[PDB]
Amino acid sequence: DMYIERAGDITWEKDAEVTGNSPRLDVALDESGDFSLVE
Amino acid sequence: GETTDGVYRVMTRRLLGSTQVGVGVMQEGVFHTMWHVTKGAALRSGEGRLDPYWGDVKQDLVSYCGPWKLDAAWDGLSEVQLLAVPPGERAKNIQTLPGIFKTKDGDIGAVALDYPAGTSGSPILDKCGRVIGLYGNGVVIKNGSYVSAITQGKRE
Ligand SMILES: CC(C)Nc1nc2ccc(C(=O)Nc3c[nH]c(C(N)=O)c3)cc2[nH]1
Repeated sequence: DMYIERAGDITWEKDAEVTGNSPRLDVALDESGDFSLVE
Repeated sequence: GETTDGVYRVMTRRLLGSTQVGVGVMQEGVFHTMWHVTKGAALRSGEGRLDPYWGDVKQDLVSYCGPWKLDAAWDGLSEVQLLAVPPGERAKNIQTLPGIFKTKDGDIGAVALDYPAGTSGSPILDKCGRVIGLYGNGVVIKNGSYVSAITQGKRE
């Protein structure tokens, strides 16, 4: 059985940790909701 | 049950101890999560029951108690924040500039941040704090890291 538990407020935090890149990827989305790479 | 707006953990006691299978957003009395997290199953909030209302396996989204409420979209230019809620760890905001998922049916924003599958459902926010989508449905790239779509539903 599944249960929910509050974890926090939804707010933008000024001066948050900035990380991660911005790649442009060719993808396909199948009938089951799974993304795959088209290369 | 607790109906206050905010981010929530989705937990289960059907494995060893208490395990976090995902995350979700409570907004306007409606709970929003990714379909792969609950598989459309009913949820408990204290001594209350949340029944599914809308869902779609292809979009990988599900809403509880009412129709999908989140309609903000990534503007295609500005940085965004992943409000990550990892298993056994506190909620933490991570800023990034989204990449793109190019599909035959159009482009979608994507966040190149890698958190375990139990983080699925964590919201992605714009500068005014509006939810532009949920983290957790993506792909594994050449280097083995995860890149997730910014998945947003439709508000009727
Ligand atoms: C190891 C490294 C790459 N980390 C990594 N972070 C992940 C986050 C999510 C998932 C994940 O499995 N999503 C999903 C499951 N099912 C669906 C569906 N659409 O049915 C999406 C996998 C991850 N792996």
